[PDB]
Amino acid sequence: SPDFQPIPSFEECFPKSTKEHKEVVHEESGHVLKVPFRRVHLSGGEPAFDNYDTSGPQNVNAHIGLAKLRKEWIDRREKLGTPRYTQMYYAKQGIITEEMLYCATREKLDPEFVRSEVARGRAIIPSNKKHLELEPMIVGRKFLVKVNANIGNSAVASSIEEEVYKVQWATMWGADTIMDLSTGRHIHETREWILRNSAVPVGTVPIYQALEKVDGIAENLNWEVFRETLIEQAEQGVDYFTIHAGVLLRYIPLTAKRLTGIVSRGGSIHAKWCLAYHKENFAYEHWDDILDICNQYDVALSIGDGLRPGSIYDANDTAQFAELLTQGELTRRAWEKDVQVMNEGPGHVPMHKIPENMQKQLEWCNEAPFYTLGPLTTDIAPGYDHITSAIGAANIGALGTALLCYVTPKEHLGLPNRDDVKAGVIAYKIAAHAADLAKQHPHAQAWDDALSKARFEFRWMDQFALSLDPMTAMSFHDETLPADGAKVAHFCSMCGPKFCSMKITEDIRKYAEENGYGSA
Amino acid sequence: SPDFQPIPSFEECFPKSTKEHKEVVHEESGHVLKVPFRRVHLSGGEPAFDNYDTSGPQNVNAHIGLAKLRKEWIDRREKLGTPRYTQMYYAKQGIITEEMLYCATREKLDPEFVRSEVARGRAIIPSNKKHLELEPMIVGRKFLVKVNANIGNSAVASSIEEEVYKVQWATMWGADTIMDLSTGRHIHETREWILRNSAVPVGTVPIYQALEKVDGIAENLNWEVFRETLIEQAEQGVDYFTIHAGVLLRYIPLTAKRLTGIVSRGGSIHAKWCLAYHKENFAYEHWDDILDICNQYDVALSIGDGLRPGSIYDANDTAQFAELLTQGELTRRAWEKDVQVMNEGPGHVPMHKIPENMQKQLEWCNEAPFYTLGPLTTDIAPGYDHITSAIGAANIGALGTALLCYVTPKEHLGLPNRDDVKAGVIAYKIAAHAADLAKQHPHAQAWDDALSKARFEFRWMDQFALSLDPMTAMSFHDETLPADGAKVAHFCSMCGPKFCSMKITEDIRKYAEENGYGSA
Ligand SMILES: Nc1ncnc2c1ncn2[C@@H]1O[C@H](CSCC[C@H](N)C(=O)O)[C@@H](O)[C@H]1O
Ligand SMILES: Nc1ncnc2c1ncn2[C@@H]1O[C@H](CSCC[C@H](N)C(=O)O)[C@@H](O)[C@H]1O
Ligand SMILES: Nc1cncn1[C@@H]1O[C@H](COP(=O)(O)O)[C@@H](O)[C@H]1O
Ligand SMILES: Nc1cncn1[C@@H]1O[C@H](COP(=O)(O)O)[C@@H](O)[C@H]1O
Ligand code: SF4
Ligand code: SF4
Ligand SMILES: [Cl-]
Ligand SMILES: [Cl-]
Ligand SMILES: [Fe+2]
Ligand SMILES: [Fe+2]
Repeated sequence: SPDFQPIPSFEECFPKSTKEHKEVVHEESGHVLKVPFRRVHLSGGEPAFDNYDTSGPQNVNAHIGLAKLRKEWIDRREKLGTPRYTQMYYAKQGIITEEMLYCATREKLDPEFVRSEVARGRAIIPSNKKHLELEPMIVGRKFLVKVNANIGNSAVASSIEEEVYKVQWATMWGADTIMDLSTGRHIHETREWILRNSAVPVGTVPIYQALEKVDGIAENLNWEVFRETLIEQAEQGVDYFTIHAGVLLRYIPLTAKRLTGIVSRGGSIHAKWCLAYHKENFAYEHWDDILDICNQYDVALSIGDGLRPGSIYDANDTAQFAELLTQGELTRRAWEKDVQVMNEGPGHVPMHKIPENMQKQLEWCNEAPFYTLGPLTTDIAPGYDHITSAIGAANIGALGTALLCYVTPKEHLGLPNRDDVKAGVIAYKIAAHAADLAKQHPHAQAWDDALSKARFEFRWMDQFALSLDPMTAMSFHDETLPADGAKVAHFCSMCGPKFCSMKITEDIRKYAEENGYGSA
Repeated sequence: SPDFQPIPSFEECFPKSTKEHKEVVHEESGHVLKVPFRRVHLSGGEPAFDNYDTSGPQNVNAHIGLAKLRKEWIDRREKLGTPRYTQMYYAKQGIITEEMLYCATREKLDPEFVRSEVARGRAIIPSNKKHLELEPMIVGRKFLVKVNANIGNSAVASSIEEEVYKVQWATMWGADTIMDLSTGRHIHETREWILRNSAVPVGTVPIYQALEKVDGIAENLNWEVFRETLIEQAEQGVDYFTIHAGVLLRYIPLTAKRLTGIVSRGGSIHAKWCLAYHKENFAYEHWDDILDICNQYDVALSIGDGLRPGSIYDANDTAQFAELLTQGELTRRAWEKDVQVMNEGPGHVPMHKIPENMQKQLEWCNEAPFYTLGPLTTDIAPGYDHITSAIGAANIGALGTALLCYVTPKEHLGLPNRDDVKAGVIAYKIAAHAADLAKQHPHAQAWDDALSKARFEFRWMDQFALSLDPMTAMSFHDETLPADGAKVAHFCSMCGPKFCSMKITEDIRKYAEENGYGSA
């Protein structure tokens, strides 16, 4: 019974917003789905602006956990009977599931389009049947670009209470998925509390706990230990597993001349084991057995990039792309068993090398969703790697990357705290939305337009309410002009009343009203 | 006699760094030039790492001002006699000036290459002969990407003391130029203190003070008022003027259907005057007279973009590109009189629209240096516009933009303070360097490689010392591991000792020492 403390309220974080749900009926089952969104209430005769909402149910006691909203969906499918439980299996049968309709509604797209994307392997809906608390979401290039927030303890830092806070906090600010990457104490328990209290998909990297199960002795890992860890985590409801099955024995020497070696945590663990025994990666060898596990729960596979580059020097090297080729093989094998797959990508990559990454992944991995860690576009600014990587994430997102794993200001320096989690999520929501705009994703610009209209019209509170982080925008403005009257002033302190360009435009257009721009 | 207060010392900001100078001789004159750089002193047998340095002379009493290092250069050229005083004039005569050699040295490139770039109009060296305190620098696509920091008061906020602090502070963190954009009290005096204490080029937007000279009544502007303002500012040493001479009367109606209208401060002032009189822009009409002024001092012209887009909605519209076409005409006219020119660019531009901006500017403006305000890649995150725009700035920098005007976290909200200035400069140094890497600019990656080598080798203090902001990186690490011993630990709190991937790689390579990767 951890001493859980509440995050700041939705209302504190998003003034003028309300949580809403769109009700739709899943016709085959008759199940009524309540698909979340937020509504930003505006002034001056503007219609309210509806936006995406990952924050999940609010004010729920963490000792009790979230409502098991998917229970009737899972129970009905079990009673009907099925050989496999994955969204890809259902999609290939021509079945539109509750999860697919929920995602279609959430994305403002057709349910058949969702089904098609999942069936062809170009989108995934990470949704383990044991994660009944989940509000379904979809990851794929044809959908909104999504953001993952990484949390979890280490042996050096944090606690159960703080990690649960961090999941609620990450999702408040826009995280679409989270991963519990705990490598310290109480791994199982920490994850249980998180899953029961997470409305978003939860991923893990099972090799971390497997290594803990053998007391940090990598040589004592093997398939059997790993298999038991997979089943344990699947039973709790983990929606996706990062598995570094492309770190093949023969690829390891390709890293010998790298500047920063193997920087992947899981990748380095597999490499250590492979070298210790001179034997092929056991997750690769047992790929089919992993697929059998995934089929029973619907755990999606996030095929790791254990040989990703950890420095600009190492970007796009032979080791990295050898693994990418194998990720594609593993992807196609998974699809033969109807297991949902995404592929993990780099890393530290300078901007001119970003296009090659997307081109090769799209081709070699048959358009499976891509899931990048950034990339960081330069190594020079630890303390600011949310910015160095927002540049790369936005770029690779624009080229088609479906899920952007965040990077916080603590990257390369220490375990992120709750403040760093917020900073990382905001930077990544910026990158993801900038990518949506670059892709001309339907209706993405409506958000920018609503805020910009409020800006031009000096509807200051509306401007703040429409932004990613309303209280930051408001407090920043108020540092110089805190008075209530300034919230309707046609200027701010940047230019002052006589040099505000939008006020000058306002006067210009007023002058032009009577007959136009043609008279003195 | 303002109450000037010192910025934190170079040593506080950059532990393990020293300010150094490379001495070179200007052969025609015999003048000895002392070209600044910094040297980062490293451990473990690494050679010291030399980097660029804009911070200028340190610990100089602002009441006294900086040494007039260029005095002998200017005096000698005056004694020789010349019809025009610009670096472009000298370059076209085949003359390598002190300024050109200084820049060549600072860029590690050949002085003839610098001369060629300036002569052809593809680079500028903003260096008014009255700014004797200036350490010369070059702006151009063939050189390091540069950053401008905007400072200055408004009628609502700040003071002379604070603005001088901000210039010293901006340059400490890497600003390559600054602009004094004051629109409040004491404009002339504020600028005088800044120029006498600035080792970097100082730009202004003369129409702001011209409008102040006529008490904010735009209708009382005219060429004569503007001309007197130009001469006043030139006499003080302003190195470049933003002049919105492309805001033509006939382009103004093209803005009528824009979401955010005319967002340029200077552009809106010119538009108001043009509409008031139904007369062509007086700066356009008197372009030749402006060139005559610039020739006598070497003031470079930064041709404004008064019709830049101020929202994603307005990006790449007819008004914006009409002005760009005119900027090209004005550029070619300026070159006929040997006046140095750069062109100002957008703005708010979504990523997919960035390439068109560069393509049209390179063609229509004959490769003159481009100088962008960002661009911001989305409107959704006021409070974080240093990040929304770092993405655009890095992108457009990669495509060839030579000078990136910073955007601080206070953009759209209020006047930036000293903290915001630092945040903006750091974000922009990231964008500029990421662009240098993307362009494969010679030796740019050496910086990333040195930091990444320190990272892999757990030379923590070296890693911090090599970064853009050493004390931030150090303090962030120390939030979880503050002990001195942690500065040599082969892990940090992110992974802890047993999950650090670089330590695992370290052990892996140690194992492989005896004979290789082929044995169990
Ligand atoms: N407990 C945790 N909380 C938040 N992020 C974590 C985490 N454990 C691992 N991560 C993420 O996983 C990464 C692996 S450790 C270092 C990886 C390396 N910097 C690289 O370039 O890939 C971390 O840097 C962090 O981004
Ligand atoms: N005194 C000052 N200090 C710092 N930046 C200034 C400044 N005066 C003007 N600026 C810069 O010039 C801009 C003009 S005012 C608003 C411009 C608008 N946001 C746009 O998209 O172009 C400011 O936003 C700021 O970026
Ligand atoms: N998204 C991504 C791409 N490459 C790595 N990651 C993420 O990085 C984390 C740690 O992975 P690893 O064990 O490979 O270092 C996990 O969150 C994983 O999804
Ligand atoms: N670099 C740039 C490109 N477009 C505008 N700017 C900068 O924006 C500021 C204000 O310009 P304006 O008067 O056009 O709003 C000046 O610093 C100018 O160089
Ligand atoms: S004063 Fe300047 S920064 Fe403030 S609202 Fe007006 S145009 Fe924007
Ligand atoms: S513990 Fe993880 S984050 Fe820290 S130095 Fe090692 S690899 Fe990097
Ligand atoms: Cl690291
Ligand atoms: Cl604004
Ligand atoms: Fe890294
Ligand atoms: Fe703007």
